Amino acid sequence: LELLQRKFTNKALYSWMRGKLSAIYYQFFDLTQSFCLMAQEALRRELTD
Amino acid sequence: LYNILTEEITEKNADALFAQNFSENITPENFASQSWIAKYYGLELSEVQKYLGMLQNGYSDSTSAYVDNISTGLVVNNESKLEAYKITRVKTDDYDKNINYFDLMYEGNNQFFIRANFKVSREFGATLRKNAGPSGIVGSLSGPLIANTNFKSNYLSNISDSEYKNGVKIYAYRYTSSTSATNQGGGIFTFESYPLTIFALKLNKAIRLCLTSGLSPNELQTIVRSDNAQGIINDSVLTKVFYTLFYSHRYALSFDDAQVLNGSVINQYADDDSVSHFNRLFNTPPLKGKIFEADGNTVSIDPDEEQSTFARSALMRGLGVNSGELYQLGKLAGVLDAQNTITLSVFVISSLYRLTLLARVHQLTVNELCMLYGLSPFNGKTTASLSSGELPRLVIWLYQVTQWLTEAEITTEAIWLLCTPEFSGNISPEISNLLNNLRPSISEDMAQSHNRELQAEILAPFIAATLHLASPDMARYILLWTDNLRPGGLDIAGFMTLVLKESLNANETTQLVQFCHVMAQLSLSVQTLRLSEAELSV
Amino acid sequence: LVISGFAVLGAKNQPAGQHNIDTLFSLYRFHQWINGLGNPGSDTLDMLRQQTLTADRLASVMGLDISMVTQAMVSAGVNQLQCWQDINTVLQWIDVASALHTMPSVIRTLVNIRYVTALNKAESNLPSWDEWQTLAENMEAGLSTQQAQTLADYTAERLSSVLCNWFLANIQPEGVSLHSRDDLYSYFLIDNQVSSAIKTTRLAEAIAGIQLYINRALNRIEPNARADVSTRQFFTDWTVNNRY
Amino acid sequence: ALLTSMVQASQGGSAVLPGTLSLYRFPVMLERTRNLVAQLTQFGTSLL
Amino acid sequence: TPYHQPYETIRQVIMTHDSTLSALSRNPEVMGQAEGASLLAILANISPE
Repeated sequence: LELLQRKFTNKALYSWMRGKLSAIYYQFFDLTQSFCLMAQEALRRELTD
Repeated sequence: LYNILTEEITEKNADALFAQNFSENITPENFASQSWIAKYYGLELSEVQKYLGMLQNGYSDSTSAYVDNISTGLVVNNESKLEAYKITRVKTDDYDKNINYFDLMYEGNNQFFIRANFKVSREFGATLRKNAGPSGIVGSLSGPLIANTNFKSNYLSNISDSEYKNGVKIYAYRYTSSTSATNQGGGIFTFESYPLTIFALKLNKAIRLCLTSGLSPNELQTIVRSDNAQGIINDSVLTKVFYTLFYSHRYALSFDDAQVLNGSVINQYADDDSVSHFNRLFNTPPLKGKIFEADGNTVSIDPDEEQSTFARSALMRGLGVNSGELYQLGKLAGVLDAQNTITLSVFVISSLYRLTLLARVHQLTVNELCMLYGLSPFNGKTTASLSSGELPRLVIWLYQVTQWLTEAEITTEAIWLLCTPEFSGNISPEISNLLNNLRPSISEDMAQSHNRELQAEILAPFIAATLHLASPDMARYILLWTDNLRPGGLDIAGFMTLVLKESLNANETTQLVQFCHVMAQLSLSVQTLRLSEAELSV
Repeated sequence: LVISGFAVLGAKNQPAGQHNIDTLFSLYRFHQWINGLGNPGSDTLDMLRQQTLTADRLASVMGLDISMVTQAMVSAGVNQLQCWQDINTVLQWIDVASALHTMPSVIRTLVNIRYVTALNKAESNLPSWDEWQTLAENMEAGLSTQQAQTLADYTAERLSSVLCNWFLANIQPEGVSLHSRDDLYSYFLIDNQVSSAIKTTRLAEAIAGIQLYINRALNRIEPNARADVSTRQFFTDWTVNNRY
Repeated sequence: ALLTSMVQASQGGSAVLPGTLSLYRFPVMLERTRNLVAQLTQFGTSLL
Repeated sequence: TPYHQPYETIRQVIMTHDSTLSALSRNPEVMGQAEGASLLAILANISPE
């Protein structure tokens, strides 16, 4: 158990890593949705519908 | 032997039947001796007395007259033919205290009484019939009543011939004081009379059946009494005997319990050296007094009733259930009346005890038995109103289902949840998630298409996700099965349209939740059965 | 819990949402109940989030009896399952009733008996004699056969002691002075200090009583014995007639 | 003997705001959004 | 004396079913509704008289 706690990839590393990734994902989703919306607007203008 | 047992006996063919059934050197009068019967049938004196009792021929003054039956022959007043009569007595309401003996004697067209006493009293006694009714007076014993002395009672009259069969004949109102009187004990008396040849033939049938089956004479007597009034033997009696033996062998029950299970009433006859089944169930030991069936009074079994009656409490202690289980049994058996009252008789108590026995022998609590009966094909029918040919079917169905459940390691609660028709009626979070995830990926166009296969293919992945199914194909086949079922009148297209609504659900929520409930039941059943996809598809 | 503002969990005379040991204990009990509810439990939680939970639904879900649940709800004074506290109270009443093999109404009747110092205040609540008898019948209806036999034996012993004391205190015969239970034994020729386990027959006890009477009379313990009668042939051979 | 079970609660979804008009034609925006969503998918896989 | 027979029967039944009042101890909601003197009468033979 003591060796498991001193591991390089202990619980703390994974926790911080996935927290940072969750924040990045949360913002990137909004950015991508905005991009898709403007692409859809461009298509609507192109088709005049 | 079957032909001997089931052949009918009439007045016109009695002589021919007797000649056929016995040797030419044996006359009906030979049945007047108990020793001859014991020698002929290979029985001891006590075994014979179990059938016939004590033969009355003018013995000493007291001598008793019941061991616990009386039977003898007398010349009819109509003509010069001899008839034979047999009377059986069941003690009741504290017969052991007071009353050395209490005999009912017959003389050809009328009956009288013989009685001794334990404790001396100065006043007289009144032999009543009902519970101190205005017309219950049937005789009077003139005093003074000194203990250990014979007494006769004035040719009882206020009683009919129809009630002489299975009818009480005493409510011994004895006056301790000039104005205070009490019931000091009594008995229920049953009387039969037949011409000598017919009596001999019936005795022959009974002895042969008891010898070849192993049943006690009283067990056969109560088997045949509960089947028909005339007390004849036919196919039904033999079927009941077989079922008694089979249940005793299978469930390891006593003969009385199996006899009750087959459809007979609880036996009350005593053997003068043992305890009756009814007394063993309800009066060992008594609470403070003796509960006896001969009441007929309506008692309320409502659990929410203040000042509960002693009879109800004795009933619960006898059956080993609380008030709520007793109410459930009353509702299930159908003996309940308006205002939740039941008539205390042998029939109703026997029905309730039969239900309790059914629950016990299969290792089921009362609630589990009620649930299984609800799921059974016999639901909607009260157990009391069951034909003689249906109770064995119900018991065999119960045995088979319980055995299957034990083998397959499925609890009764699980099967209830699998096959129940009841539902909560409220939208659950799973259904809400399913609707929320399904709305964007659907449109009105495919809702109006008539190709139900395409709609099933469209809906399969989401249904699989919301039911933890293995693959979309299994979900599609479950959906098709449900559409064939049409739970609440909703096909696939109806469900599609209901999903595509902006919460405009007045009462259609009931249809939606019923559809989802049926789908969940089917998926859970398939998962528990571990059915493969190929079998389900086929 | 958090969305509802902890109104679902409820609290005992405190504002909801507090964080102390008592709320932690309540949360542990609530989670245990939810886990033990089973597969439909999630749905039940939703019914608890709103106020649509009914007694019949809870009874069917938990597998109890409808009558028992209704009686427990009436006894506990709760008429609506608003919060977890009401459910906890109902379940506690149900469990206590089941522990005594009796319905919750009898438990409420038992609790209602109070000793309030016999006036000097508002009033003291005590059931009447008939109510006492009915309550005793209801409580005794839940026993088995062996327990009933043991209770009968205990009652017999207690009644015997009480009756012996009452007779010694209130009744004196014409010319006999008796001051103890052993005096009663010697007078009535039957032992009242025995336990209920030992059995006998009427003839055997009559024989024992008469033998004891003869032994007392012969040895000049009881005075005024008839000298002439005590010289009969039967009593002369008492060395061989004293045993059956 | 005790037992445990899973519990689920109602969950909602995201909404849509009115879009805005860019300056480029359709295919360019299509390719840019395609690259962005590919990156998003990679992020999701790493998180899982 | 006094000798309240039904009271003694009730007390004996209670003691037979659950001695030491353990079942009553683990349910404070119902136990808190009983007076101390009543609980004493349950534990020890005390008739109302």
